[PDB]
Amino acid sequence: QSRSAKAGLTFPVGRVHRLLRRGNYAQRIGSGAPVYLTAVLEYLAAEILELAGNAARDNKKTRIIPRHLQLAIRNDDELNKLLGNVTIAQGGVLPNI
DNA sequence: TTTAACTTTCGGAAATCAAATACACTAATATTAAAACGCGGGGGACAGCGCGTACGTGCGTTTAAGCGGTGCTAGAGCTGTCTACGACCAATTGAGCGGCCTCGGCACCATGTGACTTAT
Repeated sequence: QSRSAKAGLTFPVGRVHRLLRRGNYAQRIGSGAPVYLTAVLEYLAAEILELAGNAARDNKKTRIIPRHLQLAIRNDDELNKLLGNVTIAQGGVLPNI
């Protein structure tokens, strides 16, 4: 058995734990912190990737592309607050009317 | 063949339990600095306009941009190996403010000897 396996999360929480270790965020790394934040990250990735799926459906290209990613993330009004100053590579910009 | 997760522990952390302040607010109070009603105003900001203008709008001949070979070498990234350098321990200090003391100087009772005296 593995900690990354029993976590039931895609991203390996062991990697997150040791990243927190070398990241100097504190002297001890609470074992629930990496798994919790890994799950939060996985949900946010799920948001981006269900947007990817429906953008692939809308644009008829089965595999998601950065244009679709930029368009969907810029249409995500609440998420743009998190990613306001953020910008995406090769994504262009959403059309202004 | 190399990035992990078992573990096998343990000694600082992060809970707990507690009382010591102490601070916030919920609140009376007459005052009283600013609010907010209330009418003109200037002043200005927008309606409407002429015609000048300035950036597109449109052709000719250029120019660079883009490839497309032709090296070649400067670093990429990696050093395999020697320290240095800093993280730990501790000693190696120290200074500052209480502690004892201990200086010498007073007031007071003890002790011996020089008068002298007397009854030896």
